Amino acid sequence: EVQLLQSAGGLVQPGGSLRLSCAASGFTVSANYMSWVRQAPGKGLEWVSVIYPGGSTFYADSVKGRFTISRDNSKNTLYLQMNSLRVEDTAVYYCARDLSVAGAFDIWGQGTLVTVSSIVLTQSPGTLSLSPGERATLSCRASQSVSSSYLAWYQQKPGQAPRLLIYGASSRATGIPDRFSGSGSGTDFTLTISRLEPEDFAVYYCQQYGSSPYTFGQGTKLEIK
Amino acid sequence: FPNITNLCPFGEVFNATRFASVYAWNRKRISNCVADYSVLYNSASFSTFKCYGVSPTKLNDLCFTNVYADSFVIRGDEVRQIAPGQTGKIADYNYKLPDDFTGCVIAWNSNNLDSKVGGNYNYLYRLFRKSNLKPFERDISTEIYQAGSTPCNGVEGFNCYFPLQSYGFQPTNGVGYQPYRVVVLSFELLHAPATVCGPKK
Ligand SMILES: *[C@@H]1O[C@H](CO)[C@@H](O)[C@H](O)[C@H]1NC(C)=O
Repeated sequence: EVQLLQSAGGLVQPGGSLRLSCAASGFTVSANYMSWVRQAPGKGLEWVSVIYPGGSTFYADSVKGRFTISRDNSKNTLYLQMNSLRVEDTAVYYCARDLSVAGAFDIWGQGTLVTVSSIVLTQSPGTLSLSPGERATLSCRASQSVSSSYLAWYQQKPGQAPRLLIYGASSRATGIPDRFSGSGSGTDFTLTISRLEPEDFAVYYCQQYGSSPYTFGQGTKLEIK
Repeated sequence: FPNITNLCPFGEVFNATRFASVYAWNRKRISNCVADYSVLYNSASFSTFKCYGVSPTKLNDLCFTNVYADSFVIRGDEVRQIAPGQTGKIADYNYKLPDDFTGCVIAWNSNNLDSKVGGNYNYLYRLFRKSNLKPFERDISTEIYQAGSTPCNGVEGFNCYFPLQSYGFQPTNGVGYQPYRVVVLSFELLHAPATVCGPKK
């Protein structure tokens, strides 16, 4: 029963100082990769920071220097200090462990919301409103044509945290039903859901890793005609 | 010095046949011979001859006590992490450069010589460790890195993961996904009388 709890639901004054918190529930933070990602509501997800075992820090390309992530083994925490914050920085700040090669972001946190004052990866199909009883196709193309197994898929849920469906586009994660399939190579990948169930109508994202800062898809939502 | 002691085996380092992967980096000490470096800067096949230390022109006027050649097969744009002080997935749990790595670093270009239509699965690289490696050190012990607090007696499962992952190489564009070959020539400063000077008169 791995759990990742967060507590950052507080409004911030202009140029204010905040401190987020991600805990652990059984796995030591000193032996596994950790990552902070931004949900960016109204658009696709994006990357913020990565901490390796050891304690070398990697930050995103858009932001340089100002972000300050810190690791505390004494209290088993993955703190992130938000310094003076500017406009258009309101989003969710998910945190998750990283096993990029073998399982990408298997478990996530819960989420939060921070307010303000007062590789080219694209995914083709779109909404594709359908009905239960058949299959569907979702296509995720890339501009760099990552070779074999550096792309994964995620599933959102209204109000919940993102989940893992398939890692490396070859094998699904544990607990995933056998109704999810994936294939493709070279430039684009295809994913298919067979025998649509009511607990399946959710937004699907395709993410790339093992390269320059990680990028997610814009977002494919499924709806009933 | 006499007329010629012997030709250095240094050419074999550049143009051998079988190379070791990054997890098990191989070394070769160059014994007493007359230094042959004039054939390096004159070759057009080299494109990453950037190195900090002595001048890249007064190579024949050097008398370093002992020289080592280290070889590994790190791939693509991951090469640039080899520098006087860096951190990353390669220079954290693998080949690490100190601030006194006097010498040079050389990169190659990959082709069909080191590739397979089916693919390459005999190349491994460290991905999980617990601390940063000291300079010029290796850690070869691969059972479990113990991500979680649960016992990891040798059963594959949750919180007990393998620390080695195989490279995946396929014929692609090749900008950053080809089996590049990187060697490092490392010099010493003073522990014994100099033996590898390269004058002739
Ligand atoms: C290897 O290649 C180099 C340069 O391409 C060449 O000078 C040399 O003769 C070749 N053979 C050996 C045994 O080094």
